[PDB]
Amino acid sequence: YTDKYDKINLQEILENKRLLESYMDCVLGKGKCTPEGKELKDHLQEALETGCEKCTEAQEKGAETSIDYLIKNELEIWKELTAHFDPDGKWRKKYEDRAKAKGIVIPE
Repeated sequence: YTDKYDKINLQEILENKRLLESYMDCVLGKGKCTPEGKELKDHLQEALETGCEKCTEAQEKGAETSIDYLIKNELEIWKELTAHFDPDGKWRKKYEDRAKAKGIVIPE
């Protein structure tokens, strides 16, 4: 039911920036989405980058998941989150930590 845009979608959307545009109302405020869905996604996609990875269990599991598809497919989107949180690119090393300690294929 809420497999996309609405709610229980994280990775099924994160999988393609076009699908991001689908739950993008949740994240940025654009199209259509559900309030409860927005809350879960906001905290979680936050945990993905410079937000709070070590927050809740939902956020930590979610961070892992979202860090995975974003860095491995949707790199420009990542840069937008970067520009939103730390546009200085300071915590690139925490990104480094997050990605390469979990086993996300990034080059070093």
